[PDB]
Amino acid sequence: HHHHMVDTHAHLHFHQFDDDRNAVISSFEENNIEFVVNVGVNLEDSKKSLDLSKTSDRIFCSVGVHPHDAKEVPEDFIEHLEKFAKDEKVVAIGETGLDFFRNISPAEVQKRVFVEQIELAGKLNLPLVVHIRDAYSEAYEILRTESLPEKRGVIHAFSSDYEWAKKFIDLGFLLGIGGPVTYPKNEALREVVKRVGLEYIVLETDCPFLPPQPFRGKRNEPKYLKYVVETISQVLGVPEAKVDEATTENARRIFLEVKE
Repeated sequence: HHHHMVDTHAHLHFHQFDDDRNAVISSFEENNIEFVVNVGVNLEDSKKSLDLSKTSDRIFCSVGVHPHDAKEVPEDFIEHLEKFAKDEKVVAIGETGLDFFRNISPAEVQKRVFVEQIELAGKLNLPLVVHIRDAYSEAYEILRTESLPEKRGVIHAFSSDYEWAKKFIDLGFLLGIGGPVTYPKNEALREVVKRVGLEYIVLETDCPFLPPQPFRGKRNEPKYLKYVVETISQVLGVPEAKVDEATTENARRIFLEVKE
């Protein structure tokens, strides 16, 4: 009966939460946040994410190396992520993917690091938390190329059009919709959400990044997810309860269901 929301992409361990992380986390229940998937961006950061997830029953963890950090991976980075994943709190592999917009790391280096994490997720049968920036065609080619985990995962902060959305949904991924869906300028994204529907989306804040409209210029956090749901419900012409139920069920199935 409850209107619960799930944040599938948070970075609560980042320094922007140093002064009030405890308060933010302890208020999840009051704010209708059922659980959050806290994501790491490199080996050191993933360790901090895991340590934090172990302090709350409502925080699960994703470990990985972001494409920006691809040129920095140690030779045994996959073994190190695999060691983290021994912890039951780890429910996914990521952030991992390609970012050809910033290109902090060379494209071929990003591709190999991404491929290696996709292979690890397949091995552990863990869903992937994928980051794609101006590289949808390239990421698509890579993902369809190999043996993906049963529960493929989520293409977080999905930023392409309907055609690409359909291609990924058909591959078995769900799409992460966050703060930007509320931006007056993002007419395109809203149209995508309208075409795709609730069966293929999960909510996310990507906190502290990309706050929803009423809070531009402010640190983003899980409780602001309500504005994302509000917009989605308005664009789809359905009750907020419908958006919450569907996205939460989607998130529960992907991240919390016991996997072989």
